[PDB]
Formats: sequence, structure tokens, C-alpha cells
Amino acid sequence: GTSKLKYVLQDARFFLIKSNNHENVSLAKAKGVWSTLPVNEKKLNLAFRSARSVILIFSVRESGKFQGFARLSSESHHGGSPIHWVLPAGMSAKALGGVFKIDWICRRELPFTKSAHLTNPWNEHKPVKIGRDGQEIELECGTQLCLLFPPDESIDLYQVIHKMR
Ligand SMILES: CNc1ncnc2c1ncn2[C@@H]1O[C@H](CO)[C@@H](O)[C@H]1O
Repeated sequence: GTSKLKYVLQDARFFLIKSNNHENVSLAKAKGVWSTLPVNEKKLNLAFRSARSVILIFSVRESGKFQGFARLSSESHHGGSPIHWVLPAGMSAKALGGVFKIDWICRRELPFTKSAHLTNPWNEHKPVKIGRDGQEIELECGTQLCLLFPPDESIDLYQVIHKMR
């Protein structure tokens, strides 16, 4: 069903993540971690303290799809297992040095063709697929986008809920 999912998303904040490659999203799905550039890292840390849930919605560039969504379980932390990210041209490992822990809510894909009716007020009412890495998605648009994803029957939101309050 969708009731625990709606509960997790209630009063959540949503951010679009644009990965330049599939490799890093696969790593994030396997290891439960994400890193972003310093400008976005600061925004996510602020959001983590402000809301009951912060949701990252992932899209690999040129894939025409979202690859899933996850909830931040921590602020960014440096000084751990150095993650073997595939680095785009012009990006350091120190730039991706902040590592957020994430709990996946849905690891299934959603094609952009299925979200064409959703626009994001925080990005000039452009279709929600459009946005730079880190673009915040307004609550109602983000909730509806997350609810469009196919259910992921492999995930039990019980332990995710157990970390909220
Ligand atoms: C692990 N983290 C990441 N992996 C791959 N691409 C990323 C990324 N974080 C940001 N990017 C993208 O890299 C671009 C800059 O080269 C940004 O505009 C994002 O779209």
C-alpha cells in the first residue's frame, strides 16, 4: 500500500539530484550514500535539520528517467570510507568529500514521460524533470512525483519511520 509512504513524505522537503553517470547512482543504491558539490551540500544539511524528512529524487543525465528516491538519514560527514565515485571532468574527490547517509524508499525507475503533468513552482513552473542538481521541489509537486513511482516491494518503511520522530 501507500499509507506508510505518505506518512514518510508528510511535511517532507524534496530535492532533485542530477547524476552525470549511472555508476554513481548504482553505488548509492548499494551503499546507501550520496555526495554532491559544496553548494548543494550546505543546502541539504540545512534542510535535514528543518524537516521531518528530506527526500532526494535521483535522475541520471540523458537517461530520460528518474532512478528512484531516498531519505537523508544524516547530515554530511567527512573522514570515512572514501567512496569510489566516477568523477565527471573537472570534479575533485575533495569536492564530493561530504558523504550523506541515505535510506532508499524506491529503487525503481520512472520515465520523464510519466511526470509531464507535474511542474515545480520553485523552478518557474517548469516540468519537474527540469532542474539543476540540488533544485528544491515544492511539497505538493514532490509528493505527487514520489507517488508516481512504481511501488518497491523490497523495502519496508517501518525502520525508516522508526528514525523520524
Ligand atoms: C556522487 N555525486 C555526483 N555524481 C555524478 N554527478 C554529479 C554528482 N553530483 C553532482 N553531479 C553532477 O555534476 C555536475 C557538475 O559536473 C552537476 O551539475 C551535477 O549534475
